[PDB]
Amino acid sequence: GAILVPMTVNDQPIEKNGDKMPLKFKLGPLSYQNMAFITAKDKYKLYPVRIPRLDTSKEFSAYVSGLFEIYRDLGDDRVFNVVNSNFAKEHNATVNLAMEAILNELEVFIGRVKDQDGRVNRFYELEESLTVLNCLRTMYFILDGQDVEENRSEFIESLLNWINRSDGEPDEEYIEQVFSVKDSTAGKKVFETQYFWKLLNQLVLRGLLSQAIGCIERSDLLPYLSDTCAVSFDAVSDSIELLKQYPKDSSSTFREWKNLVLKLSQAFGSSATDISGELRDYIEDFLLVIGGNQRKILQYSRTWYESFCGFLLYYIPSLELSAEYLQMSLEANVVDITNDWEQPCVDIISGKIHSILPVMESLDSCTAAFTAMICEAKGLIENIFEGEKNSMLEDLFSYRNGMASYMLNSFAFELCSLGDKELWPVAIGLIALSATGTRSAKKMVIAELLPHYPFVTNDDIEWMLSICVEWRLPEIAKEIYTTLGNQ
Amino acid sequence: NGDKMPLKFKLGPLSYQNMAFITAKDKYKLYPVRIPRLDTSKEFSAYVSGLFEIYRDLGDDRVFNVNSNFAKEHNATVNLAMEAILNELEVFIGRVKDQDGRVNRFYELEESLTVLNCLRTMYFILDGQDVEENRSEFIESLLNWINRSDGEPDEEYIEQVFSVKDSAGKKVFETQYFWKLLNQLVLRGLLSQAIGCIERSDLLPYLSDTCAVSFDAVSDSIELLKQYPKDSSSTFREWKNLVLKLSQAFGSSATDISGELRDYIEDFLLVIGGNQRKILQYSRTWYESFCGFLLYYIPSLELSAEYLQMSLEANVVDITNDWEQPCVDIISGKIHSILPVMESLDSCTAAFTAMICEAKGLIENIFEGEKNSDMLEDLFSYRNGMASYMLNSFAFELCSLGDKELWPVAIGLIALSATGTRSAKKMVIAELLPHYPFVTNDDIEWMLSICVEWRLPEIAKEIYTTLGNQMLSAHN
Amino acid sequence: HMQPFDSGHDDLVHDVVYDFYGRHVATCSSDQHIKVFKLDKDTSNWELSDSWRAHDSSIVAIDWASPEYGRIIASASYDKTVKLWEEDPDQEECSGRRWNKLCTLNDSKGSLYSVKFAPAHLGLKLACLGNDGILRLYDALEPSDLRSWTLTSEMKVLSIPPANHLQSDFCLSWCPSRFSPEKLAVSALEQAIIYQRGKDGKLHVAAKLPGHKSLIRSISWAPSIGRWYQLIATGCKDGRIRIFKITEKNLQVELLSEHDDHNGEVWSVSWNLTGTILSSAGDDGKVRLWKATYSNEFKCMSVITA
Repeated sequence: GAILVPMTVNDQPIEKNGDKMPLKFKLGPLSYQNMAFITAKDKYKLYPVRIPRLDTSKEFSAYVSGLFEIYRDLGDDRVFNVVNSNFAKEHNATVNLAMEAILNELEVFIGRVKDQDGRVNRFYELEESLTVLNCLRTMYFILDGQDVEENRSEFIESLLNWINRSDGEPDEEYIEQVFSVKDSTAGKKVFETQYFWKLLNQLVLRGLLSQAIGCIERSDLLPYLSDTCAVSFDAVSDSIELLKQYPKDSSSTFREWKNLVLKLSQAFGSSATDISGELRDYIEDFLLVIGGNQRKILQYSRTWYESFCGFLLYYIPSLELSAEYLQMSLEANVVDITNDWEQPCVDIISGKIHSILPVMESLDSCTAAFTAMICEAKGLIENIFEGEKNSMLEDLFSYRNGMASYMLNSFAFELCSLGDKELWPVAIGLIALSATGTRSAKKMVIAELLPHYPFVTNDDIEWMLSICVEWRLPEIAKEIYTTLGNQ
Repeated sequence: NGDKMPLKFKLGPLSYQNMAFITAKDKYKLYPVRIPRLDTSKEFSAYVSGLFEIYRDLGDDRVFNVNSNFAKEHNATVNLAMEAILNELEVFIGRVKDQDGRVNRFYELEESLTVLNCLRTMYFILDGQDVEENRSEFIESLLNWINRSDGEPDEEYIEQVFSVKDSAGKKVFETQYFWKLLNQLVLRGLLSQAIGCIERSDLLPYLSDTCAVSFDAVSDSIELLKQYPKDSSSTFREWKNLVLKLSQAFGSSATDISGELRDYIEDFLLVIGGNQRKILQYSRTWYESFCGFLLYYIPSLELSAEYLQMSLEANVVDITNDWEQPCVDIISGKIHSILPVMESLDSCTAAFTAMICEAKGLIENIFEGEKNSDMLEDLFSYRNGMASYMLNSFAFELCSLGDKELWPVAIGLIALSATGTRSAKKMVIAELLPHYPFVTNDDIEWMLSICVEWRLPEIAKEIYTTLGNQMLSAHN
Repeated sequence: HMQPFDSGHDDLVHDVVYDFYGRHVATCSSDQHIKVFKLDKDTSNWELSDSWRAHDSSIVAIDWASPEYGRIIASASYDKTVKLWEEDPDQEECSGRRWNKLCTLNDSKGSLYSVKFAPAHLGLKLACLGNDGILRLYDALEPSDLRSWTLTSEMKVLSIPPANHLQSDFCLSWCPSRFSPEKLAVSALEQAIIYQRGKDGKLHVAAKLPGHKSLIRSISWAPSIGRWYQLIATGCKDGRIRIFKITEKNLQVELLSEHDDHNGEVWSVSWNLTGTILSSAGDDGKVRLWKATYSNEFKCMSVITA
């Protein structure tokens, strides 16, 4: 479960099962500069080691600053009160926007990371972190507890986006994989392979209608059909017509859309069979899936999230059924433990949000911190903890306050050892704005952190002081000064 | 056996009387079949009536409004109704054990109760607050939930290790078996028993003699156990104090005992002090861990999330029984997913459970599906609540039961359904009522009073038409 | 770069220590030398600032004083002494003449294994412990005279029953906390005890960290920024890392975690600057980093290797 880093891959000191050597390690004031060494004969090298998976990049600090801005800008809205009628509506308004802001900052970050190194282990983790976030927004930061009818456009957009950014498939490297034109069976037409259809339904199940249409106009739209069976040519054609106008704004237009689709599947259902025994069904199924047949939507689904997505798109677009959709989907395809995002999404969808934080904290401490923060703002997680008979116990950094407060404060502390003076304001601000904890408890924490601020400029020093003023730690200012003279 | 024969089956107007038969030569028997796992008992209908009373009595409070006392007073009554429900079910389980024994139905009903105990302990006592809000009630419910879920440690296992079976010269308690069963008792709050198992072998024996130092630990430790706080979260704060003092004193002191007996006593003291590492070590099931954490480490539900996680890393959920997973779900926040499982144990319990969870406001109707609407009778769909759904299903299920005593419950349940048009309900009653198994005059008058109350003219007209032939010519 | 480098020591190296800013490191070995390395800003490489012979015997411990008292290092050797040095910026680096001895403490009648400066909020103060089993605190009463080192206290930790020959390890670690009463931890063989300043200005034993079933190779008090309780970790020879939660309501002692992941002796135990991460190293030739759970248990967040 832990990261087994290669201290100094090129030259490692311990090798023999022999004399179990006395290895010593000391964590340095700087995250990126620690040290390992050995108290043994002929082992006089010092090994500077930096903490496993630490982000020193400029792209990262930009990300951190960006997120801190959103946090600060949220003002009173970063808190949730368990102007009268509207405070409720206006609150979500801003929170939902901040969620968008967070998502944005992370996409940008992921962008600057792909250009910098390309596809490093860090890139993968950040995308996973984003996938879990897309899913989270799609389920709680759009409809505000209402149903898809409340805003069909936004919802389906987020859903369709979440799904088509989670994994790469169907990757165009697989599109050509089946369009190999390999005729290794007497007359293997351009589609008579279940392979063709599965990949057509898959496209439909994922809302990828554009591509879906293309794969059809690829082989036998007019070909085998406009010729062989004129009846089924009309189905496969005006079906492609309906796909072209799948409603994404009016839950009314969809109600009527599913109508024409069900009419079409019934007409074709009992009609002129002038095609192969297989091609017959392969078209019914395509039409069943588009109509929402639950049995079928599960059949042509490769992963639970394809099923879940399909259900909402073609069966009944109501979150009141997500509980059932999720269950059926998972009975069909289990959660894939290969990647770290699937389970968190299953948790989100199924109501237990709090349990995505531990996993996201593994992908990236920062994202996790602010994610937890905005979830508290929305009021999706709260501090259940309580006090005593009205009576010290001022340990800010604990389970006493929120799970969010905890994560934010930890991130602050983590920033302090990063040695980037740009983020120190973020660190202190994060602590200062912590919605929980005594003004005095905070005073002490700042009183101990500040002395470590990596000041160099005059402006830097003035900043330290302004904070000693703002918090009343004059004795501490007179101390950083005692280092100036004797520096 | 393998003769492909045309089997035919027809569901009857009465749940308990269906029929199977075969269209084949020399197969002229008729097989009356009753629906699998159907409750016809009197004990059951009593249960149903009892639960319907609580539902009816909840009045406006069976609904949840998304005057500063209305909030506090609301929980007051709901939390009581939850207790009422639990009671009615215990009684039911009781009358079932006496009547039929430990049959399949008994097991399922207890499972159903376990899941309910757990549910109460987590949402119908503290009302979102922490254990300090009411340490007594909470720990009581918790300790109860745990010691009714499974039987172990069953006294059939207590004697199992006190077998006095000496086979490498056992010292009766120098055995690892003895301790695990002592810690187990502690982890489950079973302190009385815990003390007894000690005063069983070497309290004064090996100890009062061998090492006078460790005799004092093992003794005044048993003293602290005797006064584990269950009312003041203050007294506990101080209790854990003396316990931690004790473990430190003993921690570094006179080792006048066996190398093993040395540690076996530290661990006992560590567990009582709340060492997380240890509480997990001597736990056989996740729920023993979870329970221990709350009893000896930190009594705060703000940590349940973590407690549950650690507990499950130590011992996975046992799929043998149907109650464990639902409890894991309860504890971990997703309540809604216990309903499907409870519905399998007993449709009735599940129905009302879902009901009171809506009353508490633990589950609500998220649905909203039209801006264009006005016939779409849906009293029986996903359109309304998950609770509304379950209550209405139960009502319909009652109608085929043929017990005229429950028909009022059936109709009442439909009539009080907090969702659905007065007209939608009118139609549903209009179709069900004709099936009422009336016999008395009072029965008939009841049917009619319902036709009046709902204005089902053309229906009271058929009841009477059947009556013009079964009332104008039957009661002769 | 981040590749290894030679210390320049002939005999085994005992301790490596960081200055306040994390940009400097002091090294001491058996070859009786103290080397100081500088982390060049431009070329992110560590480069020797000065080396020099400092003791007549093997130098085992070392430590920097708070920057608000100047550039000061302290050393403990088997030659029964503790020496203090101050950097003279007016000397070329590598000259062997960049650090001037400010004093020598000869009170110890047995070799010395550890020396740690106290938290700055208490003045230039320090402690040391050796074979004589007597912990000694020294104070630079007048911060102007970095030679004016008086002896503040002497405490008998152990009964000194083992000739220097019989396995004898000792460790020190002060409580860093600025808003907590003065106190420090001391390990002497199997035992590990905590001292606290009384109202009478004398050290008294306020508690013990029970459970160690062998020699305590290392211990360190963690920075309690934010928390109200204290945490001190110990790496024992029995192959276990232990983390004790110490609360004063007078001192309570809880054992939070135990970890044998190392399967062999844990030689080094170190903390974060925020006391947010804890490190352990041992026989298995691996370094492990530990973070605290929300429940206050400790979890291995990573394993660095050899």
